[PDB]
Amino acid sequence: RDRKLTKPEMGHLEKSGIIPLRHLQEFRLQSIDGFEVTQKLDFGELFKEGDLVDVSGTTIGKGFQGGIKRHNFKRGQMTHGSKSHRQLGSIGAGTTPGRVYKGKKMPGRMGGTKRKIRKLKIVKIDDQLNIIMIKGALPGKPGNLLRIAPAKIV
Amino acid sequence: DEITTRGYSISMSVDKARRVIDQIRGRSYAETLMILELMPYRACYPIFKLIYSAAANASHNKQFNKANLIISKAEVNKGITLKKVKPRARGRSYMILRPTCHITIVLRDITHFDSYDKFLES
Amino acid sequence: MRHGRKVPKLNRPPDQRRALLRGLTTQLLKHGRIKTTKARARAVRKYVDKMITMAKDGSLHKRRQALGFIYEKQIVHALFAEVPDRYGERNGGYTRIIRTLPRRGDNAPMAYIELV
Amino acid sequence: MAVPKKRTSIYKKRIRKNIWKKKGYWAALKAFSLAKSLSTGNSKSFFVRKISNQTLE
RNA sequence: GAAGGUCACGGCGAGACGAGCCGUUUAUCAUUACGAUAGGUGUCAAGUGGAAGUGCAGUGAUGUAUGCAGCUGAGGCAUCCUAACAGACCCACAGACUUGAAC
RNA sequence: UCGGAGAGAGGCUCGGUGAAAUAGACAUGUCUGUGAAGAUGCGGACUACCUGCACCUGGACAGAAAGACCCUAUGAAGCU
RNA sequence: CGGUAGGGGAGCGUUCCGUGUUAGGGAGAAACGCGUGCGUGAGCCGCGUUGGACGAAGCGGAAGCGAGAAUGUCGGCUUGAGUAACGCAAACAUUGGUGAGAAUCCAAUGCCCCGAAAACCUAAGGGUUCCUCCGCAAGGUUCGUCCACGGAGGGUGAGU
RNA sequence: AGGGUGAAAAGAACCCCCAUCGGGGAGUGAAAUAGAACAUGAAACCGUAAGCUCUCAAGCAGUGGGAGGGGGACCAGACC
Repeated sequence: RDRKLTKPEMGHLEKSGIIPLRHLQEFRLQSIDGFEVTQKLDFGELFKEGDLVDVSGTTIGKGFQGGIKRHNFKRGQMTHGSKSHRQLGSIGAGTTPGRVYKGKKMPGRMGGTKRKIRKLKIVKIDDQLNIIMIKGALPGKPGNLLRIAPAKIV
Repeated sequence: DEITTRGYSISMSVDKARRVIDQIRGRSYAETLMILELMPYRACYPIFKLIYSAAANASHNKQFNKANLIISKAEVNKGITLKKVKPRARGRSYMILRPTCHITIVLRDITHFDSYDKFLES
Repeated sequence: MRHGRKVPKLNRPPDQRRALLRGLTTQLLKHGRIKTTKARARAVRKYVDKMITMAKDGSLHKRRQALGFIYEKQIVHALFAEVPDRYGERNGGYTRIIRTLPRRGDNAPMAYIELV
Repeated sequence: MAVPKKRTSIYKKRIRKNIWKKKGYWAALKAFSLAKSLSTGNSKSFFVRKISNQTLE
């Protein structure tokens, strides 16, 4: 809480300690507040174990990802085909008013974006030292933030 | 327009160039010679000897000190072009033109009037 | 960017990389300072220090494979008895880079590589 | 590929000339490096034993 | 002429160019503020693979012992020895009128 | 059939040199309807900060071509 | 007293000529502004600046008599543009020399390609482009102290 | 394709910057805001400086009404 950051630290002295990377807020669920100790653990002491927990990570990035990658379903040759296969398959009309039908599958770009996996049971859970084991999946590559919210199955 | 020195028939252009003088405008004789020597642009020459051309002479020819000098006017104009021909396809879609430049700047003293006044009782 | 990329492939085939590199290498341990792009500097950097650590171990095992890189039988013996022995106390940092004034008529990059 | 109909020329073209703003010395401060009296704008050789010099004392 | 931003530098499981993320040799101030982002190096793992040299058996080829040895790209830990320079600039000085609730 | 990855020449950025088809004029959004009757510029209404880069590329009956199709003009050029 | 094609009825201006070596001008045409006054209109009059020579009031006469479009003609100049391209994919770099500057010149150490070939010789053609000393704006779709570029000299001596 | 600086060129010594290309001064001339691209040198096109308008507003966008702003007025008189 020294290097880089500066203003977020001083703006945290308000009864609390050790600042993370990014402060995240929650909703109503009947819990403790800043009046007893002001410090949440990783036990939740209420969400109950055994149940499934959702994981919202950060998607990766393939740069200016094309359209054949955001759908993966376009035939095309290469050794003799003029479509070179990789081509988006040539979309669009030839003599029709309309309005290029916006929103249709196209190349575009890719980058960091929320994902969320939902469900997924758990095999092991530990507190204090902080550590959790999710049933595979786990959006994004190890190095994001994740919200690891309870479960909004409702 | 006190002293105006430069030249013409330069081998540069009118587009790529000029963008260098538009940064030295309203700048002192120093703030302009400390930036050109860092500009990775070819336009830096003969525009480099330019800022030095407008100066120095105005020091022994007229009554203008080395300081208080600032680029008043500056602009790049297109001179004479040559209609060249380059083959490509049956020779038809061609004209070719070499946008030459002959900028003409000028230096002059600076106005400003400062006169701080305070009271010191003892 | 390639997830976990290292060592630029330049704008020429692989076999074209292990050929030009052989130059900036010997020329570095034969003269001292060599001018080149910032990319090449970062590239040759490792290809040079990795050739110095070999001489530190001596023996012949680090001489047969080494010869596979450089061909000059004059600069080879050097490492096995010249400057590497000087770094016998220093773990790494065999090479040193530094940026300078842009090229002449060309944009960039530009830097001079020399042994510390 | 295709061909433009009416060429406005004026206006439009001019606006697309802002992105090419005067890039004054594209680099950091790298001001006076002490005992340099001037020195180039962009970073340059530091001060210490005669280094980078073709000849020595 | 601060907070902050920006630029540059060293890089990025983030990028066409910009943006965005981490860091800038006290690895920015106190209290340990948890502050090696990269290259190299050392160790380890993994992938090939049991090579060079030498000795021995055989006319030779070839093989055997040391050798499950050596080599070793982006993987992991560790290590900042090299480059991340001391600084600048940009951005300012509690900051409009009327009315209501307070004083 | 679901193709993916990698190595090159372009593409992208910067430095130097440096074209074209085309074009009455521009502050040239969508939609319904209307209109010598499938216009963004009419009318109503909805939507919409100003201005670039890269890419995909339907509209402007886009560009090049007073079409080789038909017909018209007691035209022309060959042939049978 | 709307007006197309058309018919009819009135005028301005431009070049030149007669009436003019009369008169206006170097105390000065032409080119641009302004007074936005004037006529139904195309325009006219006066004048400032710039500029450099003659031009020409009035009526009439004689005109090759004033067009923004005939995919017009000639010349110059915008836009797409500063997008593409910079022309087989036989990569390139470095230490020095010279120069204001050179990755591509020269010199040295190598890589790489070809190897009946992008070697040499010769005919046709081309025709002085060969060599040396200098210079470079233009010609070399980068620069260039480089060049088959330019400007000066030198050089093809067989009865077979 | 491509015309004429001026009467006579006195068509620019020297000095300063640059690579001893180019320019600016010093001078000559009634003039070079006439000098070898040179006379008078408009328009299309391409820029600088100054006043006003200009991000929540759209359609060959001018016109009629019309606030404010930068200047010029008259010893108000409400105008350019």
